[PDB]
Amino acid sequence: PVTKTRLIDTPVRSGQRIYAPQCDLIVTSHVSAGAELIADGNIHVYGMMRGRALAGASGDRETQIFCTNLMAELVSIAGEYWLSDQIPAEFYGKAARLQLVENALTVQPLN
Amino acid sequence: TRLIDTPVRSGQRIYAPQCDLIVTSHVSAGAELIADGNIHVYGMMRGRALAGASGDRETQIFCTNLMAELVSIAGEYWLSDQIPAEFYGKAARLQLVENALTVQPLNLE
Repeated sequence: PVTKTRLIDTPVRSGQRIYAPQCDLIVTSHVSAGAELIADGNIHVYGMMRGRALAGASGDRETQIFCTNLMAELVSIAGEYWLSDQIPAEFYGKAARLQLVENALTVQPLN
Repeated sequence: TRLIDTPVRSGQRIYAPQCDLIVTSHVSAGAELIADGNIHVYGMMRGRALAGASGDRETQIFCTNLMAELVSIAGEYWLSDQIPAEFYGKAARLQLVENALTVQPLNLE
């Protein structure tokens, strides 16, 4: 337990919940469907992201979500959230980078 | 306390500041319902309902045909898949027990 970033190089399986209190969260493996990722900082997912990522849970709007395989059910920064359908189909299964610009979700490729 | 007898098509946002929300028609996929009180949906509920938006933990959600994408009370949330299949597409009562989501049948046999 530290403010150090929470690194996890083991997949997060369906039904599990990972909470990084006041630090970034890093998942170097695959995130399953029922898997829920939440952190007050940033969220990095370096595998199949099939679950849920809630970044800036405490209200940090300058935080972002970085994925290599964006297949998420729900992706949230601060309070503003997107469901799988709101995610542009252009990115399903590719590398993506979600951040808040005005007061809304934005997605880029991070190439 | 708030009345909506017109379908809520995909993309709409419905606000209920400090009052219950009642939608007597259909809620579409992208439709987002939010309220600080209770939310009743008496039709095809296939969208999102966020109840107790201000933190009211005594609030509940009442549906007659529960097929929602996302349902949350006081921040605690469920997606369509987390809804027990027993109630998907049926009448359901979402409540907070202790500090977790619970679902019962609306009818109280």
